[PDB]
Amino acid sequence: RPGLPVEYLQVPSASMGRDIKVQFQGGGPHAVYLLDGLRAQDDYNGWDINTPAFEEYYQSGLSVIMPVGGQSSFYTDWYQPSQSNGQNYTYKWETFLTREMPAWLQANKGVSPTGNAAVGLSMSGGSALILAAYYPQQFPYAASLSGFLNPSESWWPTLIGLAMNDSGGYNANSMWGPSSDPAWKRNDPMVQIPRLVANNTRIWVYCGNGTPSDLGGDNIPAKFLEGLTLRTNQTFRDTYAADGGRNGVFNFPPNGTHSWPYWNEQLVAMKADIQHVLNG
Amino acid sequence: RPGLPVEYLQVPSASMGRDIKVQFQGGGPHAVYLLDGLRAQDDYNGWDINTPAFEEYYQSGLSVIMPVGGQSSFYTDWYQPSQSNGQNYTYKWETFLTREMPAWLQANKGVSPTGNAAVGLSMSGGSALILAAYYPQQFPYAASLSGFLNPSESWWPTLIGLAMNDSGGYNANSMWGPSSDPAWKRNDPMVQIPRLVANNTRIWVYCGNGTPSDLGGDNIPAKFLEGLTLRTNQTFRDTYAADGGRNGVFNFPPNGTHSWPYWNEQLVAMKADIQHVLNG
Repeated sequence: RPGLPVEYLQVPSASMGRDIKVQFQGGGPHAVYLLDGLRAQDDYNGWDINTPAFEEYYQSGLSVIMPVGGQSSFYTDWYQPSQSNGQNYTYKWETFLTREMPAWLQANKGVSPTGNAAVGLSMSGGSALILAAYYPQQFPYAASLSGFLNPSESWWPTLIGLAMNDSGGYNANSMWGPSSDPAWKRNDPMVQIPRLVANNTRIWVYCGNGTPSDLGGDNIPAKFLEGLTLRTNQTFRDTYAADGGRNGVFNFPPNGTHSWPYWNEQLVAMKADIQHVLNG
Repeated sequence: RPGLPVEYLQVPSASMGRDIKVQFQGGGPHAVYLLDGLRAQDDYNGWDINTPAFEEYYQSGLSVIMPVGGQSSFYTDWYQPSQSNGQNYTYKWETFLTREMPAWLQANKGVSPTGNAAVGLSMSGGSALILAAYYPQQFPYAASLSGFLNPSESWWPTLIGLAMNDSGGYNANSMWGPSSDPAWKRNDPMVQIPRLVANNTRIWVYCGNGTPSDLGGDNIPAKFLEGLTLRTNQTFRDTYAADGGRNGVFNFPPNGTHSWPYWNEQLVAMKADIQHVLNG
């Protein structure tokens, strides 16, 4: 027998008409779903490319799930195929993560469809909170690392639209419609704080301040993006408490850029908390 | 060999208490002032590092002036030394470009202090327009290539502040004061459109759309920044027309990223325009 039981799986998606690749390390009935960033590749999830996540969670009593693909998808269900880059199907990542994938993992890998953690970064930080907001039994724990937490507000729909076009030529209009469309507020974590409060979801929200430490990530884009989204994260913390939120961890250290070393540092930092919440 | 060899000059700046390096190619009494970007280095101007600007303007009948230095300076006069990065003097780049350098080049080279062109890109695109707005006799011609043309509006002071801190740890408030200080609107090209109209300045405004061509610059930050400032540039064009502006060239082709190959293409494109306005 091998060492770490890392697997590479093909999970059929009826909604997207294709098999979705999923990296997996079985290690318990509850799992940590590690969502990727905006530039998600079709071969491997960014957590396995850039961090020791599997090694760090090996023997933790938790399974680790790293879905592969979904560049610029926001792990959401889109209204239509991305208009412009020739995408030939409609992304239905929320349907995949909440219905198709958990059903398949339950049947084939013994993973419970309920009582899991959604952990996202950058693009998927907001996705993790939205998944927990609407599917609280599946995700009683959600972590957002350097997420964009008020996507429907001010300049955010415009900036997100630019970033999606930059990463693969995807079109935000095909995803959630123009910014006036209800889908923008439906998928906005700040707007959905009342749901996170009502469900008493355990949330772990992190955002650095743009100053690199010994961990690295010292480049202008990483510094810029972290400083740009920190304000929104602080407003989210404030709004969460004002709205009766009482189950959140907010880490806003005096360091950190929008890069993998810091996201990995937080994944390690939250392990005991996830073990406590999901496994008792 | 009109204006050869290209020369590296040391021009004293009384206002900054130091000598400013200037790359210079002679060739005529009127000159093109080629301003650098946000990451201006202290050894050579970005136009020389990245483009064949001098060779392209050789024998054009125009001298070419490339000031060296001024990282994150916006080619403006700052209120005080940048607070945070140890700067030990106050940038006074508007005084240098409008008084000190032209006096030196007139006395020693015969370059006229009047009737020149200010050409800037990125950070200095707005600087070029502001220099022409306030010093029309010196600059009857100004070009802004992918400039940030409404710096005092909305999220711009915040974004410029982040970018300046990312490029050398410079402080936007040391430059133009708190965002309520008059210096922000004073140095905002959109706000100063009435002066550009009153002076009948010849303006050349370019901005790409974020889509790379075979010219290159195919990276996410270059794509993002270009698509972000395009919106402001389009608003600038509309406001200029609405305010009676009738002496501008607006180039918004369906390609281009925030990178040197496109700025060079525009510099070559505008040569005949500058020659006609300044020499004929």
